[PDB]
Amino acid sequence: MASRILLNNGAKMPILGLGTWKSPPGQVTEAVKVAIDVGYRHIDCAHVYQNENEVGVAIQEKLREQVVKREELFIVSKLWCTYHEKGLVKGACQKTLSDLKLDYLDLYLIHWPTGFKPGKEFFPLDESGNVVPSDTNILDTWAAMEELVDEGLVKAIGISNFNHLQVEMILNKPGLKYKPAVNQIECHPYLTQEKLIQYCQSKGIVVTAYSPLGSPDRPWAKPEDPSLLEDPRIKAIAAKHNKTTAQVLIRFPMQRNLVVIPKSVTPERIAENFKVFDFELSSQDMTTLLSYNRNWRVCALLSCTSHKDYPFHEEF
Ligand SMILES: NC(=O)c1ccc[n+]([C@@H]2O[C@H](COP(=O)([O-])OP(=O)(O)OC[C@H]3O[C@@H](n4cnc5c(N)ncnc54)[C@H](OP(=O)(O)O)[C@@H]3O)[C@@H](O)[C@H]2O)c1
Ligand SMILES: Cc1nc2c(-c3ccc(Cl)cc3)nc3ccccc3c2c(=O)n1CC(=O)O
Repeated sequence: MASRILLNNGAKMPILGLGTWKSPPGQVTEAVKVAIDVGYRHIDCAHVYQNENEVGVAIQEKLREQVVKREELFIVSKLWCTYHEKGLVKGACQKTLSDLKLDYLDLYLIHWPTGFKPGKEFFPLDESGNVVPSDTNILDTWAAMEELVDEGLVKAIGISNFNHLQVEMILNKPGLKYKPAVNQIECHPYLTQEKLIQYCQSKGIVVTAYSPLGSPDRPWAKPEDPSLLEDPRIKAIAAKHNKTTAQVLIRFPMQRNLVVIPKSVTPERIAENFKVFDFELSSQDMTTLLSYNRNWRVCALLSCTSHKDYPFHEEF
Protein backbone atom coordinates (compact mmCIF):
# COMPACT_ATOMS: atom_id res chain seq x y z
CA MET A 1 0.00 0.00 0.00
CA ALA A 2 1.56 3.32 -1.17
CA SER A 3 0.74 5.93 1.37
CA ARG A 4 -0.29 8.72 -1.06
CA ILE A 5 -2.59 9.05 -4.05
CA LEU A 6 -1.91 11.31 -7.05
CA LEU A 7 -4.29 14.22 -7.63
CA ASN A 8 -5.07 15.99 -10.92
CA ASN A 9 -2.67 18.86 -10.08
CA GLY A 10 0.31 16.53 -9.82
CA ALA A 11 0.38 16.64 -6.00
CA LYS A 12 0.24 13.54 -3.82
CA MET A 13 -2.38 13.31 -1.05
CA PRO A 14 -1.81 11.05 1.99
CA ILE A 15 -4.43 8.33 2.11
CA LEU A 16 -4.73 8.57 5.90
CA GLY A 17 -5.61 11.87 7.51
CA LEU A 18 -6.80 13.17 10.88
CA GLY A 19 -10.38 14.35 11.14
CA THR A 20 -11.20 17.38 13.34
CA TRP A 21 -15.03 17.73 13.47
CA LYS A 22 -16.04 17.72 17.16
CA SER A 23 -12.43 18.02 18.33
CA PRO A 24 -12.88 20.71 20.97
CA PRO A 25 -10.64 23.71 20.82
CA GLY A 26 -9.44 22.86 24.29
CA GLN A 27 -8.13 19.39 23.05
CA VAL A 28 -7.44 19.59 19.30
CA THR A 29 -4.04 21.34 19.60
CA GLU A 30 -2.67 18.34 21.48
CA ALA A 31 -4.41 15.91 19.14
CA VAL A 32 -2.77 17.46 16.09
CA LYS A 33 0.65 17.61 17.80
CA VAL A 34 0.40 13.92 18.68
CA ALA A 35 -0.87 13.04 15.21
CA ILE A 36 2.08 14.80 13.56
CA ASP A 37 4.45 13.01 16.00
CA VAL A 38 2.91 9.84 15.36
CA GLY A 39 3.18 10.18 11.36
CA TYR A 40 0.03 11.84 10.15
CA ARG A 41 0.71 14.32 7.38
CA HIS A 42 -2.87 15.07 6.28
CA ILE A 43 -5.31 17.04 8.49
CA ASP A 44 -8.98 17.48 7.49
CA CYS A 45 -10.27 20.87 8.70
CA ALA A 46 -13.23 23.15 8.21
CA HIS A 47 -14.24 26.67 9.23
CA VAL A 48 -17.54 25.30 10.59
CA TYR A 49 -15.61 23.02 13.00
CA GLN A 50 -14.77 26.18 15.01
CA ASN A 51 -11.28 24.98 15.89
CA GLU A 52 -9.04 26.02 12.98
CA ASN A 53 -7.03 28.46 15.15
CA GLU A 54 -6.18 25.61 17.53
CA VAL A 55 -5.28 23.27 14.66
CA GLY A 56 -3.09 26.09 13.28
CA VAL A 57 -1.30 26.48 16.70
CA ALA A 58 -0.32 22.81 16.58
CA ILE A 59 0.96 22.95 13.02
CA GLN A 60 2.95 26.12 13.83
CA GLU A 61 4.52 24.48 16.88
CA LYS A 62 5.61 21.38 14.92
CA LEU A 63 7.00 23.52 12.11
CA ARG A 64 8.95 25.55 14.72
CA GLU A 65 10.20 22.31 16.35
CA GLN A 66 11.55 21.11 12.95
CA VAL A 67 9.41 17.98 13.06
CA VAL A 68 7.92 18.61 9.58
CA LYS A 69 8.22 21.22 6.88
CA ARG A 70 5.15 22.78 5.28
CA GLU A 71 5.60 20.96 1.97
CA GLU A 72 5.25 17.57 3.73
CA LEU A 73 1.85 18.46 5.20
CA PHE A 74 -1.43 18.13 3.32
CA ILE A 75 -3.94 20.57 4.86
CA VAL A 76 -7.57 20.44 3.72
CA SER A 77 -10.30 22.92 4.57
CA LYS A 78 -13.80 23.63 3.30
CA LEU A 79 -15.94 26.60 2.30
CA TRP A 80 -18.98 26.71 4.62
CA CYS A 81 -22.52 26.93 3.27
CA THR A 82 -23.06 30.58 4.35
CA TYR A 83 -20.22 31.71 2.03
CA HIS A 84 -21.33 30.35 -1.36
CA GLU A 85 -21.85 33.81 -2.88
CA LYS A 86 -19.05 34.45 -5.36
CA GLY A 87 -18.12 37.68 -3.54
CA LEU A 88 -17.69 35.89 -0.18
CA VAL A 89 -15.54 32.91 -1.24
CA LYS A 90 -12.11 34.52 -1.17
CA GLY A 91 -12.70 36.10 2.23
CA ALA A 92 -13.86 32.77 3.65
CA CYS A 93 -10.73 31.07 2.33
CA GLN A 94 -8.47 33.81 3.68
CA LYS A 95 -10.14 33.61 7.12
CA THR A 96 -9.39 29.87 7.19
CA LEU A 97 -5.79 30.58 6.09
CA SER A 98 -5.39 33.22 8.82
CA ASP A 99 -6.84 30.91 11.49
CA LEU A 100 -4.66 27.99 10.36
CA LYS A 101 -1.63 30.38 10.17
CA LEU A 102 -0.93 29.12 6.63
CA ASP A 103 -0.24 30.82 3.34
CA TYR A 104 -1.91 28.13 1.24
CA LEU A 105 -4.15 25.11 1.52
CA ASP A 106 -3.35 21.84 -0.24
CA LEU A 107 -7.04 21.27 -0.97
CA TYR A 108 -10.14 23.45 -0.51
CA LEU A 109 -13.60 21.87 -0.82
CA ILE A 110 -17.11 23.18 -1.29
CA HIS A 111 -18.30 21.67 2.00
CA TRP A 112 -21.90 20.98 0.90
CA PRO A 113 -23.71 21.78 -2.36
CA THR A 114 -26.36 23.74 -0.42
CA GLY A 115 -25.88 27.46 0.05
CA PHE A 116 -27.29 28.99 3.27
CA LYS A 117 -28.27 32.58 3.97
CA PRO A 118 -25.12 34.64 4.58
CA GLY A 119 -24.62 35.92 8.10
CA LYS A 120 -23.06 35.06 11.42
CA GLU A 121 -24.96 31.89 12.14
CA PHE A 122 -23.64 28.69 10.58
CA PHE A 123 -27.06 27.00 10.45
CA PRO A 124 -29.44 29.99 10.05
CA LEU A 125 -32.99 29.07 10.94
CA ASP A 126 -36.34 30.66 10.41
CA GLU A 127 -38.91 31.01 13.20
CA SER A 128 -40.12 27.35 12.34
CA GLY A 129 -36.69 25.65 12.35
CA ASN A 130 -36.05 25.41 8.58
CA VAL A 131 -32.55 26.17 7.26
CA VAL A 132 -32.71 29.42 5.38
CA PRO A 133 -31.12 28.93 1.93
CA SER A 134 -29.19 31.44 -0.14
CA ASP A 135 -29.66 32.37 -3.79
CA THR A 136 -26.51 30.68 -4.88
CA ASN A 137 -25.77 27.90 -7.36
CA ILE A 138 -23.13 25.23 -7.70
CA LEU A 139 -21.55 26.51 -10.90
CA ASP A 140 -21.06 30.08 -9.74
CA THR A 141 -19.55 28.90 -6.45
CA TRP A 142 -17.21 26.61 -8.40
CA ALA A 143 -16.02 29.46 -10.59
CA ALA A 144 -15.21 31.43 -7.43
CA MET A 145 -13.24 28.41 -6.08
CA GLU A 146 -11.25 28.26 -9.33
CA GLU A 147 -10.05 31.82 -8.73
CA LEU A 148 -8.41 30.68 -5.45
CA VAL A 149 -6.16 28.29 -7.38
CA ASP A 150 -5.28 30.99 -9.90
CA GLU A 151 -4.30 33.31 -7.03
CA GLY A 152 -2.17 30.72 -5.22
CA LEU A 153 -4.31 30.50 -2.09
CA VAL A 154 -5.06 26.80 -2.65
CA LYS A 155 -3.29 24.12 -4.70
CA ALA A 156 -6.40 22.10 -5.62
CA ILE A 157 -10.14 22.41 -5.26
CA GLY A 158 -12.87 19.82 -4.76
CA ILE A 159 -16.32 19.09 -3.46
CA SER A 160 -17.99 17.27 -0.61
CA ASN A 161 -21.42 15.69 -0.29
CA PHE A 162 -22.09 16.12 -4.03
CA ASN A 163 -24.19 13.49 -5.76
CA HIS A 164 -23.17 12.27 -9.19
CA LEU A 165 -25.47 14.67 -11.01
CA GLN A 166 -24.04 17.63 -9.06
CA VAL A 167 -20.49 16.45 -9.91
CA GLU A 168 -21.58 16.10 -13.56
CA MET A 169 -22.85 19.65 -13.49
CA ILE A 170 -19.35 20.94 -12.71
CA LEU A 171 -17.63 18.53 -15.11
CA ASN A 172 -19.81 19.68 -17.95
CA LYS A 173 -19.52 23.40 -17.27
CA PRO A 174 -18.54 25.36 -20.41
CA GLY A 175 -15.29 27.18 -19.70
CA LEU A 176 -14.36 24.91 -16.74
CA LYS A 177 -10.87 25.91 -15.50
CA TYR A 178 -10.16 23.14 -12.96
CA LYS A 179 -11.79 19.80 -12.53
CA PRO A 180 -12.57 18.88 -8.93
CA ALA A 181 -9.69 16.82 -7.58
CA VAL A 182 -11.63 15.15 -4.74
CA ASN A 183 -15.19 14.40 -3.63
CA GLN A 184 -15.31 13.87 0.14
CA ILE A 185 -18.33 11.72 1.09
CA GLU A 186 -19.57 9.65 4.01
CA CYS A 187 -18.43 6.04 3.60
CA HIS A 188 -18.27 3.02 5.90
CA PRO A 189 -19.64 -0.57 5.95
CA TYR A 190 -23.22 0.65 6.49
CA LEU A 191 -23.03 3.18 3.59
CA THR A 192 -20.59 1.64 1.14
CA GLN A 193 -21.15 4.12 -1.71
CA GLU A 194 -20.48 1.59 -4.46
CA LYS A 195 -22.13 3.61 -7.23
CA LEU A 196 -20.79 7.06 -6.34
CA ILE A 197 -17.28 5.67 -5.83
CA GLN A 198 -17.41 3.92 -9.19
CA TYR A 199 -18.64 7.12 -10.78
CA CYS A 200 -16.01 9.41 -9.22
CA GLN A 201 -13.09 7.02 -9.79
CA SER A 202 -14.15 6.59 -13.44
CA LYS A 203 -14.05 10.40 -13.82
CA GLY A 204 -10.58 10.79 -12.30
CA ILE A 205 -11.88 12.23 -9.00
CA VAL A 206 -10.31 10.88 -5.81
CA VAL A 207 -12.79 9.93 -3.10
CA THR A 208 -12.23 10.69 0.58
CA ALA A 209 -14.30 8.64 3.08
CA TYR A 210 -15.54 10.65 6.02
CA SER A 211 -17.09 9.26 9.23
CA PRO A 212 -15.32 5.90 8.60
CA LEU A 213 -15.97 4.82 12.21
CA GLY A 214 -19.66 5.79 11.94
CA SER A 215 -19.31 9.11 13.80
CA PRO A 216 -20.45 7.72 17.20
CA ASP A 217 -19.93 11.20 18.72
CA ARG A 218 -22.24 12.97 16.20
CA PRO A 219 -24.77 15.23 17.89
CA TRP A 220 -28.16 13.72 16.77
CA ALA A 221 -27.31 10.02 17.24
CA LYS A 222 -30.22 7.92 18.50
CA PRO A 223 -29.51 5.07 20.86
CA GLU A 224 -31.26 2.54 18.65
CA ASP A 225 -29.09 3.63 15.67
CA PRO A 226 -26.60 1.05 14.20
CA SER A 227 -23.08 1.16 15.70
CA LEU A 228 -20.10 0.14 13.58
CA LEU A 229 -17.55 0.17 16.34
CA GLU A 230 -19.72 -2.03 18.40
CA ASP A 231 -20.64 -4.38 15.54
CA PRO A 232 -19.80 -7.91 16.75
CA ARG A 233 -19.29 -9.15 13.22
CA ILE A 234 -16.57 -6.56 12.54
CA LYS A 235 -15.12 -7.33 15.98
CA ALA A 236 -14.63 -10.91 14.78
CA ILE A 237 -12.82 -9.84 11.60
CA ALA A 238 -10.57 -7.59 13.71
CA ALA A 239 -9.80 -10.36 16.21
CA LYS A 240 -8.66 -12.67 13.39
CA HIS A 241 -6.06 -10.05 12.34
CA ASN A 242 -5.05 -9.13 15.92
CA LYS A 243 -6.31 -5.57 15.19
CA THR A 244 -9.07 -3.41 16.65
CA THR A 245 -12.41 -2.80 15.01
CA ALA A 246 -11.39 0.79 14.37
CA GLN A 247 -8.23 -0.40 12.57
CA VAL A 248 -10.33 -2.68 10.36
CA LEU A 249 -12.72 0.22 9.63
CA ILE A 250 -9.79 2.45 8.57
CA ARG A 251 -8.04 -0.22 6.48
CA PHE A 252 -11.28 -1.03 4.65
CA PRO A 253 -11.52 2.19 2.56
CA MET A 254 -7.73 2.19 2.05
CA GLN A 255 -8.12 -1.10 0.10
CA ARG A 256 -10.80 0.53 -2.09
CA ASN A 257 -8.33 3.17 -3.27
CA LEU A 258 -9.98 5.80 -1.04
CA VAL A 259 -8.52 8.42 1.26
CA VAL A 260 -9.84 8.09 4.85
CA ILE A 261 -9.98 10.65 7.69
CA PRO A 262 -10.79 9.09 11.10
CA LYS A 263 -11.19 11.62 13.90
CA SER A 264 -9.82 11.33 17.42
CA VAL A 265 -8.61 13.61 20.20
CA THR A 266 -7.45 10.68 22.35
CA PRO A 267 -3.65 10.14 22.02
CA GLU A 268 -3.76 6.34 22.25
CA ARG A 269 -6.47 6.20 19.59
CA ILE A 270 -4.67 8.68 17.31
CA ALA A 271 -1.70 6.29 17.40
CA GLU A 272 -3.86 3.16 17.05
CA ASN A 273 -5.66 4.58 14.02
CA PHE A 274 -2.35 5.18 12.19
CA LYS A 275 -1.15 1.57 12.71
CA VAL A 276 -2.95 0.32 9.62
CA PHE A 277 -0.06 -0.18 7.17
CA ASP A 278 1.07 -3.55 8.59
CA PHE A 279 -1.83 -5.85 7.71
CA GLU A 280 -4.21 -6.62 4.85
CA LEU A 281 -7.90 -7.44 4.81
CA SER A 282 -8.55 -10.53 2.71
CA SER A 283 -10.84 -10.73 -0.34
CA GLN A 284 -13.38 -12.41 1.90
CA ASP A 285 -13.02 -9.70 4.61
CA MET A 286 -13.57 -7.00 1.98
CA THR A 287 -16.57 -8.81 0.58
CA THR A 288 -18.01 -9.34 4.06
CA LEU A 289 -17.58 -5.69 5.07
CA LEU A 290 -19.14 -4.52 1.80
CA SER A 291 -22.10 -6.87 2.51
CA TYR A 292 -23.00 -4.86 5.65
CA ASN A 293 -24.27 -1.94 3.53
CA ARG A 294 -27.67 -0.60 4.53
CA ASN A 295 -27.58 2.76 2.77
CA TRP A 296 -27.55 4.22 6.26
CA ARG A 297 -26.26 7.79 6.60
CA VAL A 298 -25.10 9.39 9.78
CA CYS A 299 -24.74 12.82 8.10
CA ALA A 300 -28.00 13.26 6.21
CA LEU A 301 -28.35 17.02 6.54
CA LEU A 302 -32.02 16.52 7.42
CA SER A 303 -32.52 20.28 8.05
CA CYS A 304 -32.01 20.81 4.33
CA THR A 305 -34.20 18.17 2.75
CA SER A 306 -36.26 20.86 0.99
CA HIS A 307 -33.25 22.77 -0.37
CA LYS A 308 -33.03 22.84 -4.18
CA ASP A 309 -29.49 21.47 -3.95
CA TYR A 310 -30.10 18.85 -1.24
CA PRO A 311 -27.80 16.01 -2.39
CA PHE A 312 -29.40 12.83 -1.00
CA HIS A 313 -32.70 12.51 -2.89
CA GLU A 314 -30.85 11.01 -5.84
CA GLU A 315 -29.90 7.34 -5.68
CA PHE A 316 -26.25 8.40 -5.86
N1 LIG B 1 -17.34 16.77 4.57
C1 LIG B 1 -18.29 16.57 5.49
O1 LIG B 1 -19.45 16.94 5.37
C2 LIG B 1 -17.87 15.80 6.72
C3 LIG B 1 -18.85 15.25 7.54
C4 LIG B 1 -18.48 14.45 8.60
C5 LIG B 1 -17.14 14.23 8.86
N2 LIG B 1 -16.19 14.85 8.10
C6 LIG B 1 -14.75 14.71 8.40
O2 LIG B 1 -14.48 13.33 8.66
C7 LIG B 1 -13.91 13.20 9.99
C8 LIG B 1 -14.21 11.86 10.57
O3 LIG B 1 -15.63 11.69 10.75
P1 LIG B 1 -16.38 11.89 12.14
O4 LIG B 1 -15.65 12.87 13.01
O5 LIG B 1 -17.79 12.16 11.78
O6 LIG B 1 -16.36 10.47 12.85
P2 LIG B 1 -15.42 9.15 12.88
O7 LIG B 1 -14.04 9.49 12.51
O8 LIG B 1 -16.16 8.11 12.14
O9 LIG B 1 -15.55 8.77 14.44
C9 LIG B 1 -15.02 9.65 15.43
C10 LIG B 1 -15.35 9.07 16.81
O10 LIG B 1 -14.74 7.79 16.98
C11 LIG B 1 -13.95 7.81 18.16
N3 LIG B 1 -12.76 7.01 17.94
C12 LIG B 1 -11.73 7.36 17.13
N4 LIG B 1 -10.79 6.44 17.05
C13 LIG B 1 -11.26 5.42 17.85
C14 LIG B 1 -10.71 4.16 18.17
N5 LIG B 1 -9.51 3.74 17.73
N6 LIG B 1 -11.41 3.38 19.01
C15 LIG B 1 -12.59 3.82 19.48
N7 LIG B 1 -13.20 4.97 19.22
C16 LIG B 1 -12.49 5.75 18.38
C17 LIG B 1 -13.71 9.28 18.48
O11 LIG B 1 -13.49 9.46 19.87
P3 LIG B 1 -12.40 10.47 20.49
O12 LIG B 1 -12.19 11.56 19.49
O13 LIG B 1 -13.07 10.91 21.79
O14 LIG B 1 -11.15 9.63 20.72
C18 LIG B 1 -14.98 9.93 17.98
O15 LIG B 1 -16.01 9.82 18.95
C19 LIG B 1 -14.46 14.43 10.70
O16 LIG B 1 -13.84 14.70 11.94
C20 LIG B 1 -14.29 15.50 9.65
O17 LIG B 1 -12.91 15.83 9.59
C21 LIG B 1 -16.56 15.61 7.04
C1 LIG C 1 -22.63 16.83 9.57
C2 LIG C 1 -22.40 18.02 10.45
N1 LIG C 1 -23.34 18.46 11.26
C3 LIG C 1 -23.09 19.51 12.07
C4 LIG C 1 -24.18 19.92 12.98
C5 LIG C 1 -25.49 19.26 13.02
C6 LIG C 1 -25.62 17.83 12.99
C7 LIG C 1 -26.88 17.17 13.07
C8 LIG C 1 -28.02 17.96 13.22
CL1 LIG C 1 -29.53 17.10 13.30
C9 LIG C 1 -27.92 19.36 13.14
C10 LIG C 1 -26.69 19.99 13.08
N2 LIG C 1 -23.97 20.93 13.82
C11 LIG C 1 -22.76 21.57 13.90
C12 LIG C 1 -22.69 22.54 14.90
C13 LIG C 1 -21.53 23.26 15.03
C14 LIG C 1 -20.41 22.94 14.28
C15 LIG C 1 -20.44 21.96 13.26
C16 LIG C 1 -21.66 21.28 13.04
C17 LIG C 1 -21.88 20.23 12.09
C18 LIG C 1 -20.87 19.76 11.22
O1 LIG C 1 -19.72 20.31 11.09
N3 LIG C 1 -21.16 18.64 10.51
C19 LIG C 1 -20.00 18.12 9.83
C20 LIG C 1 -19.77 18.62 8.46
O2 LIG C 1 -20.71 19.16 7.85
O3 LIG C 1 -18.60 18.38 8.00
